[PDB]
Amino acid sequence: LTELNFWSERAANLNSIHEQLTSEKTQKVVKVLELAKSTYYPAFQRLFREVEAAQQEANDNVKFLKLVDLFKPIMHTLMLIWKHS
Amino acid sequence: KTEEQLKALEDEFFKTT
Repeated sequence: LTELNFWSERAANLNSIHEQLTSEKTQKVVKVLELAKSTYYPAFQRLFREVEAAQQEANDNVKFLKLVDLFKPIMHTLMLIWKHS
Repeated sequence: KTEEQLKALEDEFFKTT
C-alpha cells in the first residue's frame, strides 16, 4: 500500500521535524541569531510556512484514510469511501 | 445438461469528522 503508508509516513515525519523546529533550544538559537537580523531569518520564516500547512493537511488525510466473490460488498465500502471522502 | 452497512459506514465517517 504505497499511497497509504506514504502519507502516514509524511504526516509522522513532518510533525516530528515540526517540533524539532519549534522546540526550546532552536527557539533560543533563532533569537540569538536574531541578535544579527541580516538576511537568513526571513528564509527560515518562509520555510516554516512550508512546514505547517503540509503538516496539518497530511494529518487530515491520515484521519480520513482510517474468495473475492465473498468480498464484493467491500467494494461498496470503497465507493462509499469515495462518496464520503 | 445492505442498509445497515451503509448506515454504519456513514457512522464511521462521521466518527472521523
